[PDB]
Amino acid sequence: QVYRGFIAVMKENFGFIETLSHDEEVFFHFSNYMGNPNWLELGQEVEYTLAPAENVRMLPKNSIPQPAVLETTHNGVVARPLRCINPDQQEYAGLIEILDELRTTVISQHEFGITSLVNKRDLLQKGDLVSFRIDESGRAACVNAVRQKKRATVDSIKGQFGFLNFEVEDGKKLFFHMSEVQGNTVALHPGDTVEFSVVTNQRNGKSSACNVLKIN
Amino acid sequence: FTNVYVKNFTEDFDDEKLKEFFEPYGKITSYKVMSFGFVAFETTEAAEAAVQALNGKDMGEGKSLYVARAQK
Repeated sequence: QVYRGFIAVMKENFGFIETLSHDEEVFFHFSNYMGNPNWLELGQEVEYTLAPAENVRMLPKNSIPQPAVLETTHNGVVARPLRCINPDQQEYAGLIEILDELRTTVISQHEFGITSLVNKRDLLQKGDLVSFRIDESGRAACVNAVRQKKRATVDSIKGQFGFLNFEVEDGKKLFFHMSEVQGNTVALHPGDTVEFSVVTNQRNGKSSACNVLKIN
Repeated sequence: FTNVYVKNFTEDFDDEKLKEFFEPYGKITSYKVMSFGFVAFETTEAAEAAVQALNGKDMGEGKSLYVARAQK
């Protein structure tokens, strides 16, 4: 009846709760949430009653005990992504693998969920090189993707999203949303230089992540 | 600051045996077994020295120690 978990997906009028074991997802409607939906974080600890969830209650931080995260930073490659970005697969949790130098022998595997990612909105597909730490359960923690940084100039702006002078698919300009800009800056103009990373959906097209304005 | 990963050891392998096995090669700042195991060295030369001296050590019971660095 009564469970506990973390917020994994937040959409328009609905969302999903990652279970306590990080191995399943529970759907819940915003009408059954006790509080403001806009004030709800990703990875937020919640307590919910099952019907399909109902009566979702937000919890204070560290209310759900979790394994301690070790200090050493490791490097790995993604094998399975989360089902939140890939509903095709059967397994829910993602998989990170530490490989040998020849990239052919598996040293160890480490599962990850929504609470394992530094950027909860980050798009981690198979083949991405990541930097992460390990918790006491063996799961991946502090997961961050290693991507080569690019830098171009802002070309245009249309509302809450614009384009850079970076050519990707069939000579197109790189898309970027204002939700990826750093600092507290409201001033972003065509001609400004930004340093960014290039993320790409393996089912469709490309985007850009974490772009900070470089103007000195 | 290069990590070394241990794999396929005996059942009496503890956190201390892992430290005793790898400390005569360099300064260790972090290590853990976790059911597989790893060691964090300060200098990268202490890591390359430990891999060449412990991969295939023979821990007994037909167990050969797999010691290797990670992909990059």
